[PDB]
Amino acid sequence: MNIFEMLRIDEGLRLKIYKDTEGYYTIGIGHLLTKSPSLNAAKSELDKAIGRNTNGVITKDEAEKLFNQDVDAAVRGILRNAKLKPVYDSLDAVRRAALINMVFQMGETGVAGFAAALAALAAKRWDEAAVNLAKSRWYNQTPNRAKRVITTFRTGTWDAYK
Ligand SMILES: [Cl-]
Ligand SMILES: [Cl-]
Repeated sequence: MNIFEMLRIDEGLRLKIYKDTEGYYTIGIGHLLTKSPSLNAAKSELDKAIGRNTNGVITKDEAEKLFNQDVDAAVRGILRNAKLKPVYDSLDAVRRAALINMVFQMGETGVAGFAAALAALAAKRWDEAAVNLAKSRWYNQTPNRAKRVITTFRTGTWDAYK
């Protein structure tokens, strides 16, 4: 298992514009296009991102390229955030993947906000981090995905994904 496989499972793959759990236009493997409620706006963003006139449909290769870029960016955002970086550096490989998953999903500003869970994670108090993590809108809104990530932090293994 790895970060790409992990996200592909949490996000799925859709080759045609769709609305994510929040009602926003997305495409591919969770690539958010826009928060605007307008499909044209979404399409326009999609075109700009792909580099061609898409008509709201992309290919698999295209979806995968957006994904790599997105994973790369989530990694780079973590490394550049004063709050996330030292946590990530302190973690083992599996757990770093769990962190990248969260950032991919919520953006780094959103994750940097879990002051308490981040401190617990850095101190290696897995169960305390897990309980805190669960007290969040994130967990209440997308509970199955949240539980998968929280378990990964708690255990340090890929069990929730096998
Ligand atoms: Cl883009
Ligand atoms: Cl969910």
